[PDB]
Amino acid sequence: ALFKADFEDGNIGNWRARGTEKLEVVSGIGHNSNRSLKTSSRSETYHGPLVEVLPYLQKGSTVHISFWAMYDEGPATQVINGSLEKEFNRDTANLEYAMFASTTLNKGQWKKIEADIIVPAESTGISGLRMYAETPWKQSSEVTETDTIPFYVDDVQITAT
Ligand SMILES: OC[C@H]1O[C@@H](O[C@H]2[C@H](O)[C@@H](O)[C@H](O)O[C@@H]2CO)[C@H](O)[C@@H](O)[C@@H]1O
Ligand SMILES: [Ca+2]
Repeated sequence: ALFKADFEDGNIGNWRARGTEKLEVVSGIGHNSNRSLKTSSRSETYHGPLVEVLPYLQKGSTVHISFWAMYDEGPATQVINGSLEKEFNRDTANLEYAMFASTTLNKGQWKKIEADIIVPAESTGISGLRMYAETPWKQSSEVTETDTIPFYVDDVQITAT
């Protein structure tokens, strides 16, 4: 594996919020394990746990990203997306965002979200590439409670192809 996070050491590492939401490594909740990363206090669909992965990866390569997700409150089902945040030429004012995978989860059950992704080449000037999880986009005025449910992620992995 190029990158692995199972949270079993209880460390947040380099995982971060995207806005005003709360990240916590919790104990007693996990995918076949005792620990996982909970994201709560979400008030936008795009709030979710994020980590910078570009340093783990070769520019120009194709890699396989997977993670497990779960939520246990609110609707019977809900879509979780796996997405990328990209920065070019250290321009923090013009980030790009792309979804790489999406699954419909059932309340209370862990499910795997995965895809191949392309790491842009050096000659793009790519300077950040961060994986994150989120719910499907909605404008702030249309956002409802079901959209902003807390959720867990675990067993994050990036593999060579
Ligand atoms: O709708 C496009 C895109 O928005 C991304 O969220 C941005 C938000 O649009 C921006 O105004 C705010 O200041 O920062 C956040 C990111 O933390 C969102 O991440 C994408 O899922 C969405 O496709
Ligand atoms: Ca775990």
